[PDB]
Amino acid sequence: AIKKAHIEKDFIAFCSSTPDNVSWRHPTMGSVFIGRLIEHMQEYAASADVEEIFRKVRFSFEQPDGRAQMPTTERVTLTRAFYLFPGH
Amino acid sequence: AIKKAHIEKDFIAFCSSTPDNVSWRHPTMGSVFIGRLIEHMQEYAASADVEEIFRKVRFSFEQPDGRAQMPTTERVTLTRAFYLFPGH
Amino acid sequence: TSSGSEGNVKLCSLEEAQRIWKQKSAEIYPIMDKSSRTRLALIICNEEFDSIPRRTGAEVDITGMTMLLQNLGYSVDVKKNLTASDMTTELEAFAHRPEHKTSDSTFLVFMSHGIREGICGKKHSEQVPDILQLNAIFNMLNTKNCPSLKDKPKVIIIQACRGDSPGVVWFKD
Amino acid sequence: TSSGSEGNVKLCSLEEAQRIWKQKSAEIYPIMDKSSRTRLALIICNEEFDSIPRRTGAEVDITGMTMLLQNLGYSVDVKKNLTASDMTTELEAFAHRPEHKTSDSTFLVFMSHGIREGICGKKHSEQVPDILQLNAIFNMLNTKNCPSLKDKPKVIIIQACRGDSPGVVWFKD
Repeated sequence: AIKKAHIEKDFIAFCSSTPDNVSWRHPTMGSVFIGRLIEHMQEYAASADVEEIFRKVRFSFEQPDGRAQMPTTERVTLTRAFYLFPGH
Repeated sequence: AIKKAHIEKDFIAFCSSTPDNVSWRHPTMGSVFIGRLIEHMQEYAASADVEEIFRKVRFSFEQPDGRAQMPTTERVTLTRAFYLFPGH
Repeated sequence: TSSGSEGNVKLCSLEEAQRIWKQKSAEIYPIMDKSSRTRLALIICNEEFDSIPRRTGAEVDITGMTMLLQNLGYSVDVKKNLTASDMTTELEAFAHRPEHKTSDSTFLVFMSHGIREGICGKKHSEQVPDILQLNAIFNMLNTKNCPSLKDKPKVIIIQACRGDSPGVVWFKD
Repeated sequence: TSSGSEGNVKLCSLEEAQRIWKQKSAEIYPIMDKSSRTRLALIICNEEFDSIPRRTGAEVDITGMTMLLQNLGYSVDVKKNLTASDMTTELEAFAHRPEHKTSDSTFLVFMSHGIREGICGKKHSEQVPDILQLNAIFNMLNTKNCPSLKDKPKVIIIQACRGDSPGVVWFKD
């Protein structure tokens, strides 16, 4: 027997800036968003779901400087919390 | 003195379905997404932030029927949790 | 009791409100004193269209959302049967309202027919499109065009199709 | 210690793992037994371009993400300097990989130059565009085109400009 399923579900996209706007990359230190995401994943994967970690990453960018960017979570169809449970 | 601020921040959009896909409206009961959102806001505004309530709304749509839709959170730049604190 | 200003919305107690401030640190949006704050919400609902079918039952959605947003502490402006041009103008007018300066957040609700490109206005047809893009809504409420809501949550709710597809695929159990 | 498979990632203890299951009910994504699961991740990073400047420092991003995703339990496929057509093909190939059937989730990472329309391929110029839209990424990994990841989290990470603007506005303190 055939059953219906949602065509699009359980997605989350995380972009380096808001639409129309630039994202920054240090020529020797790497991309600012990538390095900030790694730092936050390393710290918070054990205790927080990915949606929350992405919020924390956005918060870290709150105070603008000469090179400002605001990471954006897009097209979210996660119906549950996604914990990585690192070590398991 | 002038200070720099992010052009786009502290936004959250919640759409009734995923891109390319229809949203349903009962001719006497009203829109399915609207009524489900109200129900969930009434129940969970006291205890959960809006991003979480929107997740719960998505979860309620998980089991498809003859009229299926999957609400989608879009372009999120909330840097903090947004609690309504109803009654306050 | 539902006789109060919050109606059917379950209330957050004083014990709960302090528990939230201990569970998470300085990462919640601050709320303004209930006595002095002037929270605004806007509902744009299109029911009567020129070329596309009548959105029967929309009045239930307006009643529900209006009462909900009032319960949460928002003064609700309701605008009906507008073109994309009218919607833009109304949204610009909303971003200039002085009450936002003494508000801590806002809610925008859009309810209409819709396509992949955006939200359908009053005069919309395939021959002559009348579409408000979601991109425009964000632009009109951002820090540049609405400095009064800087650092404050802006919640956008959209009821509309985003295309023609049923949104389903088959699998065998 | 960072000598283990998880490297610099702080570990979730057995006490923590059960506390999460008590804090929230049946609303967490289930994870598969560590012994049998085959988690996959894909990184597409463009550094060497035909017409647009060289993305110096991209190698630090590849190293960082690759090690991160491995630490979280993902087998990481890294593909470099691809056109939009090559990216599509590579993404289709990734959605057909049989390991997804015995995986509980996936991660997709895109790193390149970008415009408002999407992600720039190897051959991109203003004269002849070579753009992968985010819409296409979702379509290629959805339940229709990737049934193996039905009900499973799909995380997409994009490093790229989304336009020319600095993303800032002035205000007086």
